[PDB]
Amino acid sequence: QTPDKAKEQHPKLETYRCTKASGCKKQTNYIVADAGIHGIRQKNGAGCGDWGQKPNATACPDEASCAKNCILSGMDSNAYKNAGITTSGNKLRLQQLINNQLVSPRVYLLEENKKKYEMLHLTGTEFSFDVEMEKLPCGMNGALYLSEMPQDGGKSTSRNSKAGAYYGAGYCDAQCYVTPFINGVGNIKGQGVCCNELDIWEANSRATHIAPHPCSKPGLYGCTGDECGSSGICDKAGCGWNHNRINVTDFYGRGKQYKVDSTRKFTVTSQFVANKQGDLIELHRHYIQDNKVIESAVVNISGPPKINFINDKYCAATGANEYMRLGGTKQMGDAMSRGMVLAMSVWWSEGDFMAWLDQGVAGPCDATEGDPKNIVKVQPNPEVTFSNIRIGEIGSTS
Ligand SMILES: OC[C@H]1O[C@@H](O[C@H]2[C@H](O)[C@@H](O)[C@H](O)O[C@@H]2CO)[C@H](O)[C@@H](O)[C@@H]1O
Ligand SMILES: *[C@@H]1O[C@H](CO)[C@@H](O)[C@H](O)[C@H]1NC(C)=O
Ligand SMILES: *[C@@H]1O[C@H](CO)[C@@H](O)[C@H](O)[C@H]1NC(C)=O
Repeated sequence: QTPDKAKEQHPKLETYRCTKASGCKKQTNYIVADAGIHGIRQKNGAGCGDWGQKPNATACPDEASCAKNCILSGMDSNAYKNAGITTSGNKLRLQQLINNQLVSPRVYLLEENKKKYEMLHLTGTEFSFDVEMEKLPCGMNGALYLSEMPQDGGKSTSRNSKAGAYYGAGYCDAQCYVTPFINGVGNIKGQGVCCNELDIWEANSRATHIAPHPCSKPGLYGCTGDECGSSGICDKAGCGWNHNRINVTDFYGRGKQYKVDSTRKFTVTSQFVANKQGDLIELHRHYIQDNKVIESAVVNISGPPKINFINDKYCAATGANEYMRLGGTKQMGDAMSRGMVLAMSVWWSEGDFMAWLDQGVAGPCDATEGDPKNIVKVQPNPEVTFSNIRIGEIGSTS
């Protein structure tokens, strides 16, 4: 689409870069809402297409027409606030609903210049954030992850691409979903928009999940046919790590009966260990609550190695077949070494209620409380605050 001339007032967010020798140095970054949230419409107010489909065929018979006919409106602070996005110092607050409307924001981290995404190279490094999960019940998903999105939002791929990173263009992930816009241009062919993805944090106050999702194609790839499916180019399922699934049900949850208490602030530290060749080999996780390091628990089911971290042996032993098939941990680390975009979001699912995250073996939720209709009964304003993002040498961010 083509941005209008309305001012874009991206919320500011302080973040830190750290080393064992110098500590953590504060940096200014900006938050940008996804392109879709800005509002992309034709001149008669109609939209340019819905999630899961190609762009409206009348406004977008081709790319140039699509770019001319679909306008993206800039977002002032108010627009951000009404989209459920606000920031304060080093904190980012994401609200699922504002004035009774479903806003469910998805935002990306921008470099201080606002023209490009801050590309994070995590292989061999450490990443820490503080999170407030009390207001996220069964069925909710407060996510902090990385996607190998184009740094300029896809601008360089075409003369018709104008939104750029400045307006949140270029989203992609390992589900290869068909979105109306791809790389800032009309997705005339209806391709699935794929890319390597690292889910560092997918949670609610009842269950937490970690999951690297490798893809055999670097950067953003427009898949066609079977390239988009289960046996295609991206690992949809991922190699997951959820304490409940490896039978350690008292590790995380609401209250005093859990090692990490989801009703109170805590720190999440992730360490991406590389071997001598600089390849990713292991994903480690530990938490900090009440000034105490809480280490992850070792697998408590038979099958997988007795370790408290992700690795190819573990992944293969837990049935992540696509993960292994697409290159496993090393393939994931290559995408991380090339550089990826930090995405943060809040959402729910009318379709499966996030059962894969917090029901049966994944957690303590029944089969219906996670329904969005029930979610609002348990908690009228689901929300999540991610803050104090620190990236740097292993051993120096928390
Ligand atoms: O279901 C749409 C929903 O997706 C969220 O991104 C997912 C990504 O699709 C998936 O591949 C990965 O495994 O987890 C992330 C984070 O949950 C996105 O964050 C939402 O805004 C979006 O509504
Ligand atoms: C596509 O946009 C045109 C307006 O140019 C409108 O007539 C039509 O309803 C839109 N299609 C859909 C499927 O919304
Ligand atoms: C889960 O662990 C408990 C021991 O803490 C044990 O009683 C039970 O059999 C284990 N179940 C599985 C799925 O292995």
